Amino acid sequence: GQCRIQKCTTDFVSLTSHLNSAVDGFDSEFCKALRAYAGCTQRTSKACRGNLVYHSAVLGISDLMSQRNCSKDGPT
Amino acid sequence: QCRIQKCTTDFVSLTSHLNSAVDGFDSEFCKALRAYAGCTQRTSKACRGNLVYHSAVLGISDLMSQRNCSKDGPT
Amino acid sequence: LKARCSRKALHVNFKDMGWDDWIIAPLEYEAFHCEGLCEFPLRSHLEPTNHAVIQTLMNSMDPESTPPTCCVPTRLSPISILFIDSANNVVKKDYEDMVVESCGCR
Amino acid sequence: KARCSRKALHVNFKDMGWDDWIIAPLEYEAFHCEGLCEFPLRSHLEPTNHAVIQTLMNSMDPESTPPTCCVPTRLSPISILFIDSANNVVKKDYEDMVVESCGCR
Ligand SMILES: *[C@@H]1O[C@H](CO)[C@@H](O)[C@H](O)[C@H]1NC(C)=O
Ligand SMILES: [Cl-]
Ligand SMILES: [Cl-]
Ligand SMILES: [Cl-]
Repeated sequence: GQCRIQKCTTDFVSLTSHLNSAVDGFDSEFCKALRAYAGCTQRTSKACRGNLVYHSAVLGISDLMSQRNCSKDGPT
Repeated sequence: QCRIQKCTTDFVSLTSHLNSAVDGFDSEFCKALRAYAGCTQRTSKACRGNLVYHSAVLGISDLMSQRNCSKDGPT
Repeated sequence: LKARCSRKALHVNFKDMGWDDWIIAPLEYEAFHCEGLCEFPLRSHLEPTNHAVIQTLMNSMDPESTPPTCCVPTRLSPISILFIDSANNVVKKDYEDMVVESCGCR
Repeated sequence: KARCSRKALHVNFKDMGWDDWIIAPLEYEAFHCEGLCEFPLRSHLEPTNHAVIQTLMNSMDPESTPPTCCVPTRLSPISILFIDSANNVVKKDYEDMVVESCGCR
């Protein structure tokens, strides 16, 4: 009902905290988590309007997906 | 009154230009440390119980030991 | 070179971030940031907590027992943002803690 | 490569020689904060608006600003029994002696 960006972030952090670039599938698992994070943040966009945590999540997610070459469409 | 901040300001002012990569760091530092030690000793009684003071005294003493700055010497 | 804890420039351009689709004004502001060494002794204007006084002491005596304290904002000020809210209305609101006014070791 | 956390930090006043004026406690757990502040900051790191923006900008361009820093965001006092200047036994709360939470600022 309200702004729920913190849930999205918690999920993303929980899902990726262990990830280490020294292991094989880092980038794929990371991109999957990023797409899920992007989707979760998108679905709470209206309630979160004006919340800098929300707006920076949206932009930081988009930027990370560009940096890590994650397709916008793909598995989560 | 506890005047530790005067001692610290002086020490920081006097060493602010010091760059560890420049050739005379330790000698100017020790003179500065010795003056800092003297200043902190002159306000010791007023500063008992003041954590900034007690930390300064111990930090100075430790640095003078670490850097082998003699107890007495130019300031 | 390794500067001591200081307030440095940090320009925030909301238009470059694409946030002008909800922010009306300002579209940029000076946020500053804090950066630099927290060394023994902490100068009075770094305004340390008792904890930071002790940690800086301990890191000076034994840099392996504890890391140094960190140069972070110790006073911040708000900026007023005019934006389009969730109800699609113009809203003026103070955003607290947006501009670094002072840096210190914590 | 640990993320911002509260870590142990034991303070021993007797080892520091402060037992000539501190009566009790002669040691306490102060804790300290240490670790990476990475985008996205979890809620419990309680960033300021400024830290939110700085972490974002450092994520997008590490050259534009450094990351935010792991520091105590909540602290608690300890009661110290000591002798003051006038040889009075004093019991005083020393504020901000114990890290209760760490966060990114
Ligand atoms: C993303 O693609 C760019 C361009 O090929 C490359 O330089 C970069 O290393 C890639 N990063 C990842 C995480 O795949
Ligand atoms: Cl992908
Ligand atoms: Cl002398
Ligand atoms: Cl305005």
